[PDB]
Amino acid sequence: MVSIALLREMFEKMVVAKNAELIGHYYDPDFVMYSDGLRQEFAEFSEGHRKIYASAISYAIEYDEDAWVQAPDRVAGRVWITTSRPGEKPTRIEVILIAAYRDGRIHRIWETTWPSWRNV
Amino acid sequence: GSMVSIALLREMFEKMVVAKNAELIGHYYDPDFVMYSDGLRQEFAEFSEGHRKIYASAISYAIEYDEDAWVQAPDRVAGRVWITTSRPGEKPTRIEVILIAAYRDGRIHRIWETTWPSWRNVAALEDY
Repeated sequence: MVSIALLREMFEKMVVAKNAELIGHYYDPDFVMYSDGLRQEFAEFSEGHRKIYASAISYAIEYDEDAWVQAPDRVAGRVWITTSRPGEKPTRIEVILIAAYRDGRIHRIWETTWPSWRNV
Repeated sequence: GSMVSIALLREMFEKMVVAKNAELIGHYYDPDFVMYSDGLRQEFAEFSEGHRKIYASAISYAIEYDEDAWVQAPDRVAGRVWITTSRPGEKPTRIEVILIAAYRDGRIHRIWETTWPSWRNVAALEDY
């Protein structure tokens, strides 16, 4: 159930597909995200992705297949997210993240990014 | 030994980093070690030279852990740590680090980490 494969599925079927209807499928209602010093609870997180998943943004994801760590109900890994906007130069961000699960859904993420997504 | 990685990481942070003891780099790190950190990639020799120069500086270190965020697996650990750096007469900087460490026979063989704010723009470290 909880595995690298499940975290990878969230990236592919929610982020890359920009499918806001799957936020609640992959994320626990008590989810909290920590990203580069910011903390967001589930509803802010969901409203934010749903607003972005409505724009003309596009996502591509690369995985570092050497960096995975898989424990019962927790995964850590290293990925690169490349973000494209209409006619704009694409930007690539490296993300290292820890995902802790509750009842098969993501309950906590702790992540940091380089260069920080704060101003991409 | 494969499930001891958290404890070895803690000891490295205490006996090598906070103590600024460059003699222990060869003890805690595999000779084939490679570090990936905020866009830098360093093999063992360059990593060891870089940290020798750090530890010869006036920097001081403090380490805290997020005990909720550990991930442990055979020969692997990921964690969330805060590294506070300071130099005399300078405001300290507290850097949040998410790191993944892979071990070979009790020695660190790979680290992948990203930090916020990036340590590479911290004045105490921008020399590195």
